Amino acid sequence: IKIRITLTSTKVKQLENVSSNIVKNAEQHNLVKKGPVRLPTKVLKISTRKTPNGEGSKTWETYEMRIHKRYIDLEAPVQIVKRITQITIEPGVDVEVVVA
Amino acid sequence: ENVWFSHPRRYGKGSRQCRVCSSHTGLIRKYGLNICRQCFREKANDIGFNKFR
Amino acid sequence: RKKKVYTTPKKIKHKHKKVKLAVLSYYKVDAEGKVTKLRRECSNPTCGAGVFLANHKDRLYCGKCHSVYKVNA
Amino acid sequence: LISKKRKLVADGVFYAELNEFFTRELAEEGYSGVEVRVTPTKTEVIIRATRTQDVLGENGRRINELTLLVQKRFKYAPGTIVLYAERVQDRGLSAVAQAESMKFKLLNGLA
Amino acid sequence: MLMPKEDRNKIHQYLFQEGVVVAKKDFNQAKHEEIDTKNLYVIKALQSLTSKGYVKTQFSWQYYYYTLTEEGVEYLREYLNLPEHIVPGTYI
RNA sequence: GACGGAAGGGCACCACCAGGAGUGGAGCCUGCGGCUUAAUUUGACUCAACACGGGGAAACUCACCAGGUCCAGACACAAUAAGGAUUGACAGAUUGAGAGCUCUUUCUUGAUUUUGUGGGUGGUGGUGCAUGGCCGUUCUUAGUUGGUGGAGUGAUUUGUCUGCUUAAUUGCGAUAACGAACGAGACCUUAACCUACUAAAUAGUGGUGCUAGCAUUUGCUGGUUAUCCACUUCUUAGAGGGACUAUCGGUUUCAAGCCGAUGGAAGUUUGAGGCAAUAACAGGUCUGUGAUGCCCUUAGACGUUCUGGGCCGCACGCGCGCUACACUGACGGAGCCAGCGAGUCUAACCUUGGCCGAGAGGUCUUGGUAAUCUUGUGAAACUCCGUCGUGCUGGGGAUAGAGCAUUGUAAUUAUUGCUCUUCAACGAGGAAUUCCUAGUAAGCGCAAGUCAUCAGCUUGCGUUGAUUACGUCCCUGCCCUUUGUACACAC
Repeated sequence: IKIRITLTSTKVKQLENVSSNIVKNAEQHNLVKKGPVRLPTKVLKISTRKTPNGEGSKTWETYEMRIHKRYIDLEAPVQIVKRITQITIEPGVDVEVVVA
Repeated sequence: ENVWFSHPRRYGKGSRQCRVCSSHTGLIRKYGLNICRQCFREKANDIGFNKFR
Repeated sequence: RKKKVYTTPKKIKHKHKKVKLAVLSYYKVDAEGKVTKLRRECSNPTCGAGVFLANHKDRLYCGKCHSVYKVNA
Repeated sequence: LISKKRKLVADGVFYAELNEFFTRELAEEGYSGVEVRVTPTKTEVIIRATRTQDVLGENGRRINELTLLVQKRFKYAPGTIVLYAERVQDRGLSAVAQAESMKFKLLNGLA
Repeated sequence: MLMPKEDRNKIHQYLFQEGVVVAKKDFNQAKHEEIDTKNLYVIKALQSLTSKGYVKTQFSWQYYYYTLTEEGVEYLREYLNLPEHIVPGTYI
């Protein structure tokens, strides 16, 4: 009943195939929807000195994390959303569903 | 006695400690990961913090 | 450090190691009859008359209540 | 509830904590690797290990203790956290397992 | 040490009920969850139990994980005088 | 092999050549040396220490200096030892101390218990002239090593090299070498082209009713969110395709290559990075840790803590730095810009609002787990009109004082932000030295890091944006070859 399924993972291929198979399931089961809305890749930059001590040249490195976010809105029945939650589940992608 | 720890530690590096080696100095607090910098260097390879640039 | 004389006086003040004294706590002697009570105890409702009242000098103090007790019995 | 960035950073730090625990104690039980399966109200964690029959314990007691530790730590209902143990072919494809093997060999006293 | 038998038995009964004791290496706080006794007393008692040899210790980022032993659970059981197969900490 | 004030060849704006910005000179925030007491805790001292220990520290961080407890001998035994230990309790003398650790004394759960016998725990006590790991450096150059074969008695040598190009033992090629490996290159992220393929009530493009204004006459701005549509031309993910010197002209046993004309996106690998071979330094690191070999405390300990301080102390010398030494100005009023990035669940961040005010200050939820909100981040120099005009002066902002409040229960050796003030050195700085070939030197700023409070620092991003260079081995460095050597911890 007016729910939103979003995916906030960092495994890009798992996210891609999850979105693909979810789209295929929705189209083959004839549920009208708009395409997966895709958010800008959020980059987390954390800069750290290499040396544990204070010595050496003032060298630096930047550890980076990437985040890809997708979301789709579903208006689908209770039994079918139970089916979608319990099946077509693919690990590696942190997928959560809220309402409105 | 009840005055063993009277002096507060609600701010400063008295509170902030590393979650791996209990470091107080060099504690990078960002994103709420609460580990020291060298521990972050060591554990980035295994956690999934990967160097590209 | 390795060069320290600690000019403050020697303070070897190890507490008493329970010097073995004689027996104590004589209330009263009532031979061949009903036994009475002495050494006035606490009357606090939570106590069951087990608190040795702090009869120091014209002043008492309770044991069950660890913080506040102002009486003069 | 809380922010997704902090959420996945805690995911990483919990992964690091569990990997450190496993490599600290399950090492002599031939521990090689772990992967976390996230499911609604379920946390499946997989372990491909070399000495599976001796890491298992007599009737799953050690696996029960590993489970119920994190269960009581994060107030999980029993069964919600579940860890599975398998054995992978070609045990030489495990740098950590070989590391712990010759690590024990040194404390044994081999050349 | 001088540490109450009440919370000594409290720690022992938690040991029996769960089979593992979690203790963050955060002493000098004296406020454990669900227990009003000193957490440093709790940790010292559990560590003494380990030294006398009935429970194994792990640090794991200063978190004092503990785990009962084949003889440790038996010793606690025999102290508590519980019927056979009543409620072991590693049951399922 | 090393070195040569030995030769040849090939390279480098951590080198120069023509320059630009500079610093060194002034003030003032930072670190080191020296000076000081009880201390001003230590690491390191050319590149490769000196805004570096992510060290922007008020009372932990605090490793140092004054004072104040328990001793945690975890684990068993010899001796007091329920005719009862052991810590622990209310008051004046003592101590900031309402911590009996003691002086006039009255005890509630209580055999873990006092010395030693053995052994343990902690340590930001050392040792990096014991380590691991992480670095930095050798080394931003291209070098390194087997198998087999050849050479020499042997250490070893060839392979791994004449000549040409490249950034490159990159290759062409010659050839007692053939066959392999690593490094390099390949490799991956970032930025630059598509008006094309799948997708955007977290926004618009294009049409109407609510529309209001300029206005009446035929155009522009926006809001009206179950108020009706096609798409992404502006915020985006992807087999995505594409620069491989593509085509052509010149030089080269015209082989590899180099210099020129261009639609095409760039024709110096299209740029900027990560990772980066073999060997080594006695280079940093025991101050990142319940990591250690060897010495230190084992009980008036260096073991965890409390109140004050201290690392900010200043006669002096140095090191990135910010503002400067005025007219391209200083100040005053009007017109507008994006990006890296962060932001509150068992706690309270970023703060959108009405208001009381010169400013800084003071309220309840509406906004936000974050393409929706903070944030068109309306930022800074920047464009138009204005005052002053060469006086150390309206330039320069600092050394003094007076005030107003969020921080911290605690500012004080101004923490901080505003108003008045002060008007100090400084008139572009000697010898001497740092960055630089494109959106880059530089000038302006913004977000994050350490944030209770505090950036003049760092990590990145964005705006405005230049003449300079297409060469060299002259100074300083790198590699290779030849060569000399009485060097070999190696000039």
